[PDB]
Amino acid sequence: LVHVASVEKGRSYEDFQKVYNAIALKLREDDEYDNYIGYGPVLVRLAWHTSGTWDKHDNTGGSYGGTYRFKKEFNDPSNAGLQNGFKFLEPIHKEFPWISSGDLFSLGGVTAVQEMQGPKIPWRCGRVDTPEDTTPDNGRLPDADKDADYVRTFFQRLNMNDREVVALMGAHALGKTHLKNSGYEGPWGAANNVFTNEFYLNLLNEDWKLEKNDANNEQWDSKSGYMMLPTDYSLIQDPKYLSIVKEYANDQDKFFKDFSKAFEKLLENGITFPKDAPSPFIFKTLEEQGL
Ligand code: HEM
Repeated sequence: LVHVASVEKGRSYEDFQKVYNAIALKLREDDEYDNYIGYGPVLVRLAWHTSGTWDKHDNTGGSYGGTYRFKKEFNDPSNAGLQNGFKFLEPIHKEFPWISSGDLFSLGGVTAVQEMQGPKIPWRCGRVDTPEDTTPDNGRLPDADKDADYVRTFFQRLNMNDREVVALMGAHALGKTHLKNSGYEGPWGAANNVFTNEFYLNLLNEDWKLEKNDANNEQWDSKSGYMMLPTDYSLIQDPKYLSIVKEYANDQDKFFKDFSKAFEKLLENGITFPKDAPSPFIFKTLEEQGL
């Protein structure tokens, strides 16, 4: 099955910049969410989970069809808490009803990363909503209680290599685990709504202890009040991941560049862009626009 990108009729960069801006302005406005973390992190997670169902072997799942809007996928236990992101986007979709659901979910992640001072993420339009029977079954998103070998094998299904995996996981600078959603509790760092390379710094520099949380799951905790999932900590247990963690801990620009490429790729997996499709858009931040 081939999914061909189809530009929303008559739309161009300026239309999508308006959608970006609306998302960005609402991120600014609804600042109190999650003890003043704001909605940036959950929007990044929503873009990832809506994209991360993809299977390279048969082109099922992925961002194209926007299938999170259907109950099988929004009720996936792996997606617990993302309803907050969807609720955020509802008034955006109401105002801009012409954008596809996949375009909105993916654009929400791009907008969040950029507004949180992250790298620019080129973004392409043209995802098309697909019907309810195209919704992927639950169980394609990764488990957190696993090791490096699991992580590496998992991400092969998304056509990601070691460098891409380690770069993508740097998104765990953002937000936190919430016990009621995932069975894990705590933030990965201190700057919970600013996109930086802090995840890698904390992995290497904190003193981590393997503890059980209140849901009876193991997680790595530091005296600073940070946590790492077992899959996060596996990036410093595996010698190939560890070298890349050290690289990104020591080179903010490199992390930004590599993240941007991997995150665009994640959001585009499964989609065929025609030769004459528009080039990727690079949206201006609110700050860049003086807004
Ligand atoms: C082995 C891979 C991964 C595992 C097992 C994993 C697991 C988790 C878990 C358990 C949570 C907490 C959810 C909650 O309790 O609210 C979470 C949150 C989050 N994940 Fe990951 N994740 C992975 C990869 C990624 C990737 C690739 C990205 C994006 C590039 C990402 C972005 C986020 C963000 C931003 C949050 C914070 C959400 C919030 O604060 O509401 N994750 N992840």
